[PDB]
Amino acid sequence: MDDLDALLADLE
Amino acid sequence: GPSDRQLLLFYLEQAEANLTTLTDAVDAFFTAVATNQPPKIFVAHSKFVILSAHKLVFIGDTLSRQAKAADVRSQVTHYSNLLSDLLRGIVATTKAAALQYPSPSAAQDMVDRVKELGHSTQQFRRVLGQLAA
Repeated sequence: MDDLDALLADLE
Repeated sequence: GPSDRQLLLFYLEQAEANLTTLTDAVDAFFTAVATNQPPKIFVAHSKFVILSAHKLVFIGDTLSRQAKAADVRSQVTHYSNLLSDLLRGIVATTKAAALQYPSPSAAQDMVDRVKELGHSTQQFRRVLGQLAA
C-alpha cells in the first residue's frame, strides 16, 4: 500500500 | 473463527459504504472522458478515483494485519496489492493522457485501468462477503 498523499502529489 | 468472522462482517460493511463513493467517482471520471473534457478536468477526476479506491486498499491493509486465518490474510493481501498496483497504473496512464493530450489511445489506456480498478474492487468486496460466510 502506498501513501495516498504521495500518489495525489504526483498528479499535482 | 469468532474474531475473524466479526472483523470480516464489520469491514464488509465499511467496504460497501466506501464502494458507493468509489462508484460515484468512477462514474464521474467516465463521464468526463465521454464528454471529451480536457486534462484540468479528467486529472482532477483521476485523483478522486484514486483517493476513494485507496480507502479500500486501507481496509484490506487493516484487515490483513489483524486477521488470524492464513487464507483470509492471503486473499485480502492479494487484493490490497492488486488495488495498489492499479492505483499506480492510474497515476501513470493519467499523466500520459495529459502529456499527450489530445490522444484517444492515451485516454483509452487510462479508461481501461480505471475500468479494471472498478472490476477488481467489486471483486474484493465479493470475496470479503464470501470470507465472512
